[PDB]
Amino acid sequence: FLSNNSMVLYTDVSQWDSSQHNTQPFRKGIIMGLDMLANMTNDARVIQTLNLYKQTQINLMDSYVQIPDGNVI
Amino acid sequence: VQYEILQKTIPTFEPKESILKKLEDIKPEQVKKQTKLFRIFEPRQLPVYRANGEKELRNRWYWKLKRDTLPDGDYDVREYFLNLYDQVLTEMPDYLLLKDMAVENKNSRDAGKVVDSETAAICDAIFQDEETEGVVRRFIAEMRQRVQADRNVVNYPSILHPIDHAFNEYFLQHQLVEPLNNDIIFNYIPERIRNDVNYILNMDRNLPSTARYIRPNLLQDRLNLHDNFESLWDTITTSNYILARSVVPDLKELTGINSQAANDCFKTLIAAMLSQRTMSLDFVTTNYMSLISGMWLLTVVPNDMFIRESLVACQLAIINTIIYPAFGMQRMHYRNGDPQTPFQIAEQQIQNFQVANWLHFVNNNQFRQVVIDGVLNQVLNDNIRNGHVVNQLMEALMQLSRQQFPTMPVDYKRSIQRGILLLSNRLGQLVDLTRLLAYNYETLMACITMNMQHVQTLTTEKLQLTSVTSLCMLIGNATVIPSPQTLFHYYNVNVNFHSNYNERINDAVAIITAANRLNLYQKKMKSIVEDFLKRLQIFDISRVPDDQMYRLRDRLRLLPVEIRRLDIFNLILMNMEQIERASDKIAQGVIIAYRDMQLERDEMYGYVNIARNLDGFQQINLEELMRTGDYAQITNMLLNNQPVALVGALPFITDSSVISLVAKLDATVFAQIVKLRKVDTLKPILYKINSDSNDFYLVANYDWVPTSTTKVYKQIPQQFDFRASMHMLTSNLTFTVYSDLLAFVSADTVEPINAVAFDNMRIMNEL
Amino acid sequence: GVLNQVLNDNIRNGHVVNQLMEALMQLSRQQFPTMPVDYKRSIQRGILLL
Amino acid sequence: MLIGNATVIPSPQTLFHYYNVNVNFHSNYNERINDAVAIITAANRLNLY
Repeated sequence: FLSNNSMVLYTDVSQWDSSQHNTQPFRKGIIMGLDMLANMTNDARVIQTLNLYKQTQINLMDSYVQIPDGNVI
Repeated sequence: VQYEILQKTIPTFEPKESILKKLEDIKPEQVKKQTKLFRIFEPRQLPVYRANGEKELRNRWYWKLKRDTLPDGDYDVREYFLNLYDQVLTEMPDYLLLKDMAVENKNSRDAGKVVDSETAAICDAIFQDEETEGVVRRFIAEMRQRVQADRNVVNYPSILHPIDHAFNEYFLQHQLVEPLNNDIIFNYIPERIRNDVNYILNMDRNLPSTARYIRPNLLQDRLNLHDNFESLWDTITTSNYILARSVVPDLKELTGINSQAANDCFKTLIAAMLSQRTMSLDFVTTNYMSLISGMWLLTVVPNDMFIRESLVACQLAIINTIIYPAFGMQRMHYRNGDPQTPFQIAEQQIQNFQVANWLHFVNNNQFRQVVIDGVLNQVLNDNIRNGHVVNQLMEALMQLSRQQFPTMPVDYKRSIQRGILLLSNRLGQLVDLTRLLAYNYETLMACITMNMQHVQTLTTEKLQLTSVTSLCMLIGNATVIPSPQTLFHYYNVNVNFHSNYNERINDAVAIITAANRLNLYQKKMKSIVEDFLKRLQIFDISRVPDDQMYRLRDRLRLLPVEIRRLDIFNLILMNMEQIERASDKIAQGVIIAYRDMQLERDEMYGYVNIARNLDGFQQINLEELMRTGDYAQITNMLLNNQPVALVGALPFITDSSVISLVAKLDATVFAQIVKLRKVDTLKPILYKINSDSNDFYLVANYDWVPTSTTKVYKQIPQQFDFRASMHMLTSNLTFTVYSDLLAFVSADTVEPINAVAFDNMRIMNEL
Repeated sequence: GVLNQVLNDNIRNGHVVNQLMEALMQLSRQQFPTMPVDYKRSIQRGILLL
Repeated sequence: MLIGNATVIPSPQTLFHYYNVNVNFHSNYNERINDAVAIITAANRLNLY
């Protein structure tokens, strides 16, 4: 799809891990999708697995990081 | 051991999240049982002042409102009455027994009971007053509870205002409970299931006539959601489809001839045909058996039940690799958007009785829309139900096996002929399968209340023909019939959803027809519809737009209101003005006659500046002036001292002085209106004068009737008649109310080998 | 004393769009005979949107 | 596809702004025309070539 009619925008996004758009909305979007999918099935192990994946996203929404430095952490 | 801490104020992005349920988890309803009797008025001692203004040695009881909270401005007053109507509907009971709320009168002759705690409080207070006649004490001694147990009826005394009596009496005479007997336990179940001899039913109870039951409102779709609400229809359709998948039994005992797809197809077909959800096909052309079982599929399932391009591809493939190459024809020259599917054109191109009659049947296979027992039904041909269609199919395949392929090689013959023999060696099993699907489908159709419309959906379910082949190739001499618990569960669930649907429709219709019969013009009829969808706990209300809500409103306007809500609203219509004439915080207008008019004598005030007829002077509406600020009229009329009236809800203050009368203050209030145009800082004065006014010696000695400009248009309280305000509320005595109605019925199935279909003939018999 | 470019007075009130949507509903209710089906259902529903 | 239930009209302050601006533009236009015309005509009547 290259010619003198079109263009291409290419972009490095490797620093976009601490960004403000990969926090809360991302997790809550996936959580919402899991709610829809949970209401789109009737068996119970599947609902458990999906609810666990959801809860994983809940717990990962607030996350701390061990790093020592000498004596204190 | 040691730690360090850092934090970071992350923003808090909150979606709306649209809290959902599924149909099996929708709880039915919670009945409103009544609390205290919903009073709006109560008595109260006030002083009284004889004509000439001075005071008695006696007091008097007047009706006054509970909770004077009414606003300023007619729009906010009509909001108040809408909220009041909401309160009544929130308090409207389904059933109520008076004995639960009754209490004992401490002053009755026969040591009897009465209806409510506040009634007895009032009775005791009026009994202990010094300045009450003996006749009301006699009355209090005679008022007691009466019972007639031959009819299971009670009559209790009450003391409450006639509007209050109207509301409570409407609740009594229109409480929706009906006598319950075992015939009704039966007749709540569908006819077709009772007339089906593959289920046996009993119960272990003999209910009395003292039992009761609430009847659901299973009226059909007033809104026609199949007509141009296709998103909601796809949602509802999927949300019933999934419920249908929950109740189909799991099945009992060469590419992809596994289990788990037989179940998938058996579940998918039935749930689609019950939900009326279209389904699309995916199939790899290297597998010809997929097509050969899709033949059977397209026969026994209609074609308008599928989405067009899927069966177009399947039929086109089937033609161009089984039929036209066998009789030695061209492949085809088929257009993408040809208005005929390939079987239709092939119905007429061939010359062979078996295949042509087959294709005729297939092309003209379609549902039959018939209204039975109130509900619509998509009934099959009555040649599909009794499995005979497979005989047409197998005759066609036998008359294809006997053909040579003049155009195509012998290996291809071997593949095709081998496949169709794999399906021809399953004649009995396929006939039995078709009978079984038809039976389970109709039997589950019987446990439906909402009519089942035929309109294609936005979205499909992927059906794999490999799964169809799995079904057709893995079945024998073991029958699955739905367990009665699944049937009763499915029926109660459809009932609960349907009754929720109708009752919430009735809610929204009531509020809408109220709001259009009250000129609530700034109000936006969106949140009501949002509430309507929120209480239906399956939709995504945060992502339905506004136009769809408003079209739903446009349909909702044209509907009749149910009887309860319409009657309550008629009461509120006829008595809203009377409720508003009370509430002595705000007055209903003000006259301005630049002339020294007289004050009227009353006996809860003394001399007041009150008007109650409004004849003569012309009236300005104030909401029209608040909407469209054009103060030229009021300003010109005020500057030039022209008499006028101002109609609209307005506060006031009660100036109980006398020196503020001769000083003529109540005309001073209007000179601000020219400086600041906003008529909101407007509070007339009400000149109540009596023996409790610090300067009444003037009115006593000098013998002057008081006179004042700028009277107020207002009505007085209504005197409290203890005799005439007493009423007798009638009701039943000691019934019981049951909700989960199918708990008294125990149910079981015949042995699955010993089943039987509509034709009175054993299904799953051919070997 | 100023020239002005005014409208047809069925636009100053919104009434002509009723005729537009009646026409568009008719186009929705019609097939597109030569056309394929996915692009057809998509156009019909896109018209019914407006 | 994104509209409903919000009437927006010009504030009177905005109307007065937009009228004063159009007035000023028109008045400036005619006045500079008159000045330019007068100076041109005076250059052609006083034989300034």
